[PDB]
Amino acid sequence: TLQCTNYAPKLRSMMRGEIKNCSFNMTTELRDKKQKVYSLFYRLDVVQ
Amino acid sequence: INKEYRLINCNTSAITQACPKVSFEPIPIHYCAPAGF
Amino acid sequence: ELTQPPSVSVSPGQTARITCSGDALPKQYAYWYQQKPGQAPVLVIYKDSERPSGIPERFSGSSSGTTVTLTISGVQAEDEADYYCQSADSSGTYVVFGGGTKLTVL
Amino acid sequence: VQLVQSGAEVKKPGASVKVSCKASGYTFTGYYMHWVRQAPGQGLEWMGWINPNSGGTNYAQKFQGRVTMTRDTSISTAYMELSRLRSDDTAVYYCARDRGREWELESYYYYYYMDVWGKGTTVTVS
Ligand SMILES: *[C@@H]1O[C@H](CO)[C@@H](O[C@@H]2O[C@H](CO)[C@@H](O)[C@H](O)[C@H]2NC(C)=O)[C@H](O)[C@H]1NC(C)=O
Ligand SMILES: *[C@@H]1O[C@H](CO)[C@@H](O[C@@H]2O[C@H](CO)[C@@H](O)[C@H](O)[C@H]2NC(C)=O)[C@H](O)[C@H]1NC(C)=O
Ligand SMILES: *[C@@H]1O[C@H](CO)[C@@H](O)[C@H](O)[C@H]1NC(C)=O
Repeated sequence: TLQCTNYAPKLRSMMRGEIKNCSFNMTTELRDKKQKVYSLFYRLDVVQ
Repeated sequence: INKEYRLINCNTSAITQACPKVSFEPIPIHYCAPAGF
Repeated sequence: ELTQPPSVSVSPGQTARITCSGDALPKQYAYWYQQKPGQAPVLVIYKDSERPSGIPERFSGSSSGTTVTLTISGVQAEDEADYYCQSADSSGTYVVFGGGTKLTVL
Repeated sequence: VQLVQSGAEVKKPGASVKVSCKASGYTFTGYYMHWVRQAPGQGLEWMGWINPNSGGTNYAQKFQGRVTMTRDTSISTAYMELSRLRSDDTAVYYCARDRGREWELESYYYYYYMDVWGKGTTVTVS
């Protein structure tokens, strides 16, 4: 499950709503730990 | 890693356990030519 | 819809931190203006943080959440002014301003 | 560039004034003309705007029906007529011009900025 918001909500350009800023709980080198990771996705790669 | 240890391979790679049934004895190998050589 | 402090003060050379906040801001840009008695206000910062060339390096902005901030580093006596935040309502159809924050240099 | 406004007027309540704003140094059309009020001791109050090309307007709810905005492109001039004046309306009335369209390709966006300002017209009601 990925938690997303708009990358640049203050935008009227054609890119408004095209890039989303999402957070993950990722695995890491050790099995006992998780990473909180922020990354950008294009709208077409995610589904609500 | 700062008690609190990790295996050294975790830094770069997965590790496979050698099968206990397979020997590491260096048995002699001969190299033979194919016909024409 | 925009609220900012009635005043701030710095001694000369100190940084001013002038804030403005409101509900529509997370989705709308803020603009900041410097007004002195006798003149129409002049923009200092646009699109939250950008400085439009004729404005010196002492000025910059930033934003987070519902709050937008104008910071002036190294404030001098000539920077005593009423600073205003400008934005828009949530619909983007009406333009709104804060009441103005007086920055005095002491 | 320059925005040239009409001079000061003093009126009694119920009266009206006209605040002109002439463009010089840029094309009159292609930008919106905004009006901002500043009562003595007060901050900047947006009143509304007029599109100098189409004649269309956008008013703040406080002025819609009290203030009429118009224009005449042949003289590159915007106008704001303030009617039914009250003593509450003593203020300096400013005209301003925003930035042009920000084309990405075939787009407009209309982000709003002021910066091009007239000096303001003082209107006193008493
Ligand atoms: C594997 O872990 C080691 C231990 O942290 C990393 O190498 C160390 O890098 C510091 C940098 O100055 C050296 O002083 C240490 O002596 C290094 N240790 C060893 C054992 O070489 C090492 O880079 C990690 N490997 C990878 C791929 O990141
Ligand atoms: C395709 O044509 C468009 C025509 O607008 C080019 O867009 C302009 O590129 C310059 C380069 O700096 C910008 O300064 C202009 O602002 C651009 N126009 C707009 C409307 O923004 C575009 O670069 C061309 N693309 C390619 C791949 O050459
Ligand atoms: C990560 O795990 C924590 C555990 O409480 C959870 O609250 C958080 O929402 C998780 N984040 C993501 C992106 O799944």
